[PDB]
Amino acid sequence: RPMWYPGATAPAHLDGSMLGDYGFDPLRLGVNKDNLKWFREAELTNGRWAMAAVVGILFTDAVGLPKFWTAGAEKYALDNQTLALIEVAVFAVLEGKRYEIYKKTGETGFLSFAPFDPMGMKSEEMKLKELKNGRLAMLAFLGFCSQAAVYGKGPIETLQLHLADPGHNNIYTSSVGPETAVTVAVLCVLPMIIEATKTLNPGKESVPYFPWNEPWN
Amino acid sequence: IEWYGPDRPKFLGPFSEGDTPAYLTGEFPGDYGWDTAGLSADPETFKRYRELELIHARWAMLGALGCITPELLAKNGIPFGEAVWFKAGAQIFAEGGLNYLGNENLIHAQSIIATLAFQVVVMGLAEAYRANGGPLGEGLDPLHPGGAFDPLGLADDPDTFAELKVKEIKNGRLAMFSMFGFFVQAIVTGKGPIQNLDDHLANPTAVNAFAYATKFTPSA
Amino acid sequence: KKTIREKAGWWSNGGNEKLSAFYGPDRGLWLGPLSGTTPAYLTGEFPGDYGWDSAGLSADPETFKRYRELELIHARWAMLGALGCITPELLAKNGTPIVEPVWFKAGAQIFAEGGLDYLGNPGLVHAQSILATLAVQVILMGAIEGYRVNGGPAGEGLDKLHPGGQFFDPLGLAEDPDAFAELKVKEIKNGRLAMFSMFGFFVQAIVTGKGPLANLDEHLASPFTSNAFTYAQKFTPQ
Ligand code: CHL
Ligand code: CLA
Ligand code: CLA
Ligand SMILES: CCCCCCCCCCCCCCCC(=O)OC[C@H](COP(=O)(O)OC[C@@H](O)CO)OC(=O)CCCCCCCCCCCCCCC
Ligand SMILES: CC(/C=C/C=C(C)/C=C/[C@@]12O[C@]1(C)C[C@@H](O)CC2(C)C)=C\C=C\C=C(C)\C=C\C=C(C)\C=C\[C@@]12O[C@]1(C)C[C@@H](O)CC2(C)C
Ligand SMILES: CC1=C[C@H](O)CC(C)(C)[C@H]1/C=C/C(C)=C/C=C/C(C)=C/C=C/C=C(C)/C=C/C=C(C)/C=C/C1=C(C)C[C@H](O)CC1(C)C
Ligand SMILES: CC1=C[C@H](O)CC(C)(C)[C@H]1/C=C/C(C)=C/C=C/C(C)=C/C=C/C=C(C)/C=C/C=C(C)/C=C/C1=C(C)C[C@H](O)CC1(C)C
Repeated sequence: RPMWYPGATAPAHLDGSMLGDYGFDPLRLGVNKDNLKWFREAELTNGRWAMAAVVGILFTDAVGLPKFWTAGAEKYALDNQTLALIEVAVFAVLEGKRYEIYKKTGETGFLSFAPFDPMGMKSEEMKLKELKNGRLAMLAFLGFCSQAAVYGKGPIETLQLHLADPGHNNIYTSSVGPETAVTVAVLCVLPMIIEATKTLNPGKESVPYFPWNEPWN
Repeated sequence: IEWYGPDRPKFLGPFSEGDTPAYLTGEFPGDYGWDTAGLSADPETFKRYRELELIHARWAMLGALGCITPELLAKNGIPFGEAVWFKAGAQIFAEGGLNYLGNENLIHAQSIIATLAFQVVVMGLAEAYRANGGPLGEGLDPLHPGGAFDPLGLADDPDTFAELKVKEIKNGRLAMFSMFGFFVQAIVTGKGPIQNLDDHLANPTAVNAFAYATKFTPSA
Repeated sequence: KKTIREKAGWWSNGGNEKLSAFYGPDRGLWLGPLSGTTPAYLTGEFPGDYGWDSAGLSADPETFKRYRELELIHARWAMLGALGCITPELLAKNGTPIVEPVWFKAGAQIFAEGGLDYLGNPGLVHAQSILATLAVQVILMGAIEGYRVNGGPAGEGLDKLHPGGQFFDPLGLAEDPDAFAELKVKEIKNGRLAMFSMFGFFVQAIVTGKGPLANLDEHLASPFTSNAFTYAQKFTPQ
């Protein structure tokens, strides 16, 4: 199967049993199986929320609406504390049904339909598509917020700025230019160090000595 | 369309398989399966309510025609001192009394007490005869006697009889609905039915009932 | 016979004698200790059975069933209505700019040319046509109630009053049959209270002419000063 860098060797717990498995767990956060299931569900939840948020931001910036980092400041039909209370009350029960549904199913559901699947499109191909689009949309929202904090422009306005001058209007000419250039170079040279570790210890796994890993076993 | 039996037309249409009670077999005319209130669970109460329905229906058909006709004739040229139906009774207190078609020579009624007295006498006689029979019937049906009430003979075949029963009760339910409407929209509008139709046809979107919606608000 | 903490009502899941006050022979009745001969057909099997059939209208079991369904549906509609006839006025006296929060005048908001803004916010529903509103409503409620009476996309082989699939009991509050049995009573009692209070809303409109919360406020200002007897001579025949 493909990996996160070409010719990588997955850890012992990323057996490919799960979907979207590319052997990426360098900090070994998912060596426990219960933690790994919970993290798969949290990955999918953050991804669903990020997908909805990405399309909402793209919509509100495509049309004549305030920018998404200022929309909370605008004036609405209800005051912000009443909104927060109704949101807390609704999501208590909603996420409680979702938590019960995770404890029972191990997967997602809305309230009582353990799988929320009126239209029976629950393949595992569709689970893989959900996970991949969710990772992509998590990155997309992180980028929305990041390049709306670096500039004061929305997503597609920054896109237009890039397309106006791609060589000079990019992340490496921004306020965060040098740190991102350095981290990109470090990331590109990182897999050669990882492959050195894999090469000099053929078929052996090294514990990185972290708290969550229980590396003494 | 059957009008009888289990595969009869019903009052919620396709939505009506499990709403009809067990006692509303498709035996009687107009049985669309509407007894949500369960008021006809007892067969005897059901029979009495059927009689009430049919008599109200016939009286309401006559009354619907009697409220529509004078107004039509009123604009189509004929003098009608008070054509509107909910003041047609107050003609007795006019100068010349209640002239039938406007003709001072037709009836020329002046006293409402005598009119009412004759009405009670003959209506009581007729309704008593209706209940238990008389000169036009001894042991006939309480609802469809026939004989003296079929000089034309429309319903000697049972199938024609059944379909005309359904037609009767349905025109009658229509007339009862329409007469209820006459009442409520006379109280609300204060004009006749034909004038209400004319006003609705003149401006349908701003001459409807919702124009008279804020009429009965208490407002302290 | 018990200990202090069982008297004080601790230890949930001890409920089989707590249904005795709402079901069964020796339950609470409509005149309490002054209602001896309950109708034989009010056996205490259905929720809200207080033995009240003074008029004997539910003597037939099938019309009793139909009347039970009428009662519960009226109760649910009246609960929604009692909440909806006070929510706008409360929200307006708290400061939301609703243009007519009084309930018997709330329908006349759609004839103002600014339309029927929902919470007084024009960016919201902004309905102008009462006829289009009514048409939408008729279509939707006809589908909805025809689905209610025989079945529909939300379950067909379910109970006529308490379907309780995944669409109408999505929180699963009624999976315990004893919790279900006592929640039925809570439903019907809150609903009878709401029906009585909606009759009260109707009569307090026709009589008083103000809002129900305004009536509460002017009663709490000086109760003996202002009451329903204040408006007793209002319907004087002149
Ligand atoms: C599947 C679609 C379908 C639907 C939804 C209905 C629905 C209805 N049919 Mg039916 N039918 C349908 C198909 C068919 N019907 C019939 C044949 C019949 C007949 C013969 C009859 C019916 C009747 C009825 C009504 C009985 C329920 C009722 O009384 O409402 C009660 C609920 C209300 C009245 C709520 C009000 C609705 C609206 C929103 C009112 C507006 C509110 C006001 C502003 C409030 C006023 C404020 C005041 C208080 C101040 C109801 C409207 C009966 C009828 O006409 O009675 C009225 C009737 O006699 N149908 C046939 C031929 C086989 C059908 C074919 O598919
Ligand atoms: C899929 C996500 C995605 C996409 C399509 C873009 C696209 C863009 N970004 Mg954004 N960005 C992202 C994620 C993304 N970014 C994230 C996660 C961050 C946080 C680190 C940022 C932070 C950021 C800043 C601070 C700036 C941009 C800028 C730009 C523009 C120039 C490209 C550049 O220098 O950025 C390179 C982006 C990175 C190094 C961040 C990581 C990007 C990951 C690796 C995804 C790469 C793309 C992916 C593999 C495939 C794309 C899918 C599809 C759309 C084709 C371009 C419109 C610049 C701009 O607006 O110029 C006018 C700018 O100043 N971005
Ligand atoms: C079939 C019988 C029938 C007919 C032909 C009419 C016709 C009319 N009525 Mg009358 N009415 C009827 C029955 C009828 N009504 C009944 C039973 C009631 C008692 C609830 C009323 C109460 C009533 C009042 C209080 C008023 C009218 C008025 C009117 C006129 C305007 C229409 C209107 O406001 O709608 C109102 C209609 C109703 C309140 C209920 C009737 C139900 C109909 C027959 C079913 C729906 C059919 C419709 C085409 C579908 C619309 C779908 C969607 C928009 C809801 C119009 C001439 C108004 C008037 O005089 O304007 C000049 C007026 O003020 N009517
Ligand atoms: C960015 C900032 C810097 C981040 C550094 C890294 C963060 C580490 C996050 C650890 C997540 C939890 C680990 C899961 C736990 C886990 O995986 O257990 C693994 C390990 C112990 O293993 P056990 O033998 O208990 O495991 C057996 C069980 O797993 C059952 O088999 O954890 C520890 O040794 C203790 C770690 C405590 C870590 C929390 C310390 C709290 C720090 C905050 C202090 C605040 C002080 C001020 C208060 C006002
Ligand atoms: C990016 C992201 C997560 C990235 C995680 C990564 C890379 C994890 C990497 C690793 O862990 C692994 C894999 C393995 C480990 O061994 C190694 C590391 C490296 C540690 C999550 C985003 C998660 C993003 C989410 C959940 C976004 C939700 C967005 C919402 C709700 C937006 C809401 C709004 O924006 C709108 C819609 C409109 C506005 O007007 C109003 C508001 C409210 C502002
Ligand atoms: C079915 C069902 C079912 C469920 O179960 C329950 C329920 C719901 C209850 C049910 C329902 C019911 C109903 C709806 C009913 C209705 C009724 C009516 C409307 C009647 C009318 C009714 C009506 C009627 C009679 C009418 C009549 C009429 C008349 C006489 C008239 C007279 C007159 C005229 C000509 C005019 C002139 O100038 C004068 C006068 C003298 C005035
Ligand atoms: C038991 C018994 C016994 C013996 O034997 C006999 C007898 C006596 C007969 C019996 C009794 C009975 C009774 C008492 C009854 C009652 C009823 C009621 C009250 C109802 C209500 C009922 C009520 C109801 C439904 C209500 C409803 C409501 C609603 C919908 C609402 C709506 C609305 C709102 C929100 C507001 C807005 O703005 C408007 C409107 C539109 C207005």
